[PDB]
Amino acid sequence: VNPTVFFDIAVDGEPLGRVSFELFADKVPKTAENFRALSTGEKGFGYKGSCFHRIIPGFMCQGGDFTRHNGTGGKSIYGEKFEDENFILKHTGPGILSMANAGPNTNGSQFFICTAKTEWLDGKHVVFGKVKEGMNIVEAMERFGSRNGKTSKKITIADCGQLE
Amino acid sequence: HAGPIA
Repeated sequence: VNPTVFFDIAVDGEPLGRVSFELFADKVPKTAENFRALSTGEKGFGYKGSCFHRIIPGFMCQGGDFTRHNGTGGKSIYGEKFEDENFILKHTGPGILSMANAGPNTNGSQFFICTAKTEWLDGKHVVFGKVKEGMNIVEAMERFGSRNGKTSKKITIADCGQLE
Repeated sequence: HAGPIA
């Protein structure tokens, strides 16, 4: 019953690989249910074509903002933003898919995939999914990041959907 | 902007 979504990542047009995730809708519903419905394209907007604007080697990969493509907005399925579901799940290690909010109770479409144990985020960022396959794809696309987040190259979600 | 810090 736990959704599984995927991302087909490209580096400057050239297809690179696939990254799937397991959405924990069992524990974090409104958040998980949110990510699934945007990974598919179930409303017209979603993550297809959007990119990872903020990648920081050894930390995480930020994406989910299809509107502004910088970090400003990005709408969810419930109009614009939504409250923090909970903090039951903690950023235990790399692969951990979490929401990239801007001050409590402001979750939209921005998420980040962890590339290391990031405990300091526990309690501030709503964890809701985890890379199932492709953590080596997220590693490659990580190399194309920097320190302030600037991408050394254009990383994109060339295609996305639900396989389960 | 949105996003977690290190």
